[PDB]
Amino acid sequence: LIVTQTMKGLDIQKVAGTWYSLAMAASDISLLDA
Amino acid sequence: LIVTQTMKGLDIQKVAGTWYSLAMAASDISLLDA
Amino acid sequence: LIVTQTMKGLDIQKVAGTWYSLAMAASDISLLDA
Amino acid sequence: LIVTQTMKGLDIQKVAGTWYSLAMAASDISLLDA
Amino acid sequence: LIVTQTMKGLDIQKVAGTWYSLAMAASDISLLDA
Repeated sequence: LIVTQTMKGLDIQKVAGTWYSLAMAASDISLLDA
Repeated sequence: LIVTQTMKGLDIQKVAGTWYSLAMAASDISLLDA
Repeated sequence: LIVTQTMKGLDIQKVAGTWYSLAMAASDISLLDA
Repeated sequence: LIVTQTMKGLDIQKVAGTWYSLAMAASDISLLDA
Repeated sequence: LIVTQTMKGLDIQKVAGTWYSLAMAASDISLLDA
C-alpha cells in the first residue's frame, strides 16, 4: 500500500461539532458509531 | 494498492455535526453504523 | 488496484448531520448501516 | 483494476442527514442497509 | 477493468436522508437493502 494525499488552498470555516481529520490513511480503518 | 488523492481549492463552510475526513485510504475500510 | 481521485473547486456549505469523507479508497469497503 | 475519478466545480449545499463520500473505489464494495 | 468517471459543474442542493457517493467503482459491488 502506497498512499499520497495532497490538499491545496482549502478554506474551512465555522466548523462546529466534532472534527477528526482531513486526511486518514491506514492499513485498516475501523469506525464503530452509535 | 496504490492510491493518490488530490484536492484543490475547496471551500467548506458551516459544517455542523460530525466530520471524519475529506480523504480516506486503507487496505480495508469497515464502517459499522447505528 | 491503482486509484486516482482528483477534486477541484468544490464549494460545500451548510452540511449538517454526519459526513465521513469526500474520497474513499480501499481494497475492501464494507458499510453496515442501521 | 485502474480507477480514475475526477470532479470539478461542484456546489454542494444544505446537506442534512448522513453523507459518506463523493467518490468510492475498491476491489470489493459491500453495503448492508436496514 | 479500466474505469474513468468524470463530473463537471454539478449543483447539488437540499439533499436530505442518506447519501453514499456520486461515483462508485469496484471489481464487485454488492448492495443488500431492506
